[PDB]
Order: sequence, then structure tokens, then C-alpha cells
Amino acid sequence: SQGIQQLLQAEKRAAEKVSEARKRKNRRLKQAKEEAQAEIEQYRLQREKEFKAKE
Amino acid sequence: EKKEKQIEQQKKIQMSNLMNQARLKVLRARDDLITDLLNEAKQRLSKVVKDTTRYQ
Repeated sequence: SQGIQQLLQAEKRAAEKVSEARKRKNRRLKQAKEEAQAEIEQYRLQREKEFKAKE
Repeated sequence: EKKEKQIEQQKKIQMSNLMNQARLKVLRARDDLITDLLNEAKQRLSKVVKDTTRYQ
């Protein structure tokens, strides 16, 4: 029947979307260590300015 | 924090050395004062040498 064919195609697209979402979000989780550096350098700069003010 | 402890330690060294220089100034002044008694005693003795009666 065309109904089950069309339903299975939507169900296949749904399974693909969540499987691709898992891969995207797993790759995004690996970026956390690279994105962390933007805050780390600001904490260095904050302590450096405070240190100069103490000198 | 280690760098800050080193700068605070340099401040503490400067405060300590400033207090040390103060103590050494106070002491140098005491010695100068006692040295001026020694100088004045030399002057008094020089005056006594002109008193030929007592100096004999």
C-alpha cells in the first residue's frame, strides 16, 4: 500500500534526524575544551590587572 | 597569588628596611651626642691646661 510506504519514509527521515542530531551534539561536546579558553584568558587578564594594581 | 605574595613580601621587606634605617638613625644620633660630650670634655681639659695652678 502507498500509505505504509509513505509512513515508513517519514519514520526513516525521523530516525535519520535524531541519529544526525546525536552526531552533531557529540561533536559540539568535543568543542567545550576549545571554547573554554575564551573565559580562561579573561580570568588571566583579570588577575593580571589586579596584580598590576597591587604593585 | 604566588606573584602577589612576592610583591607583598617586597612591600614587607621595604617596610622592614625603612624601620631598620629609622633604628640606625636613632642609634647614630645617640652616639653623635655622646661623642659631643667627648669633644666638650676635650675642650674643658684644654681650658684646664691654661689654669697653670691646677694643671701643675
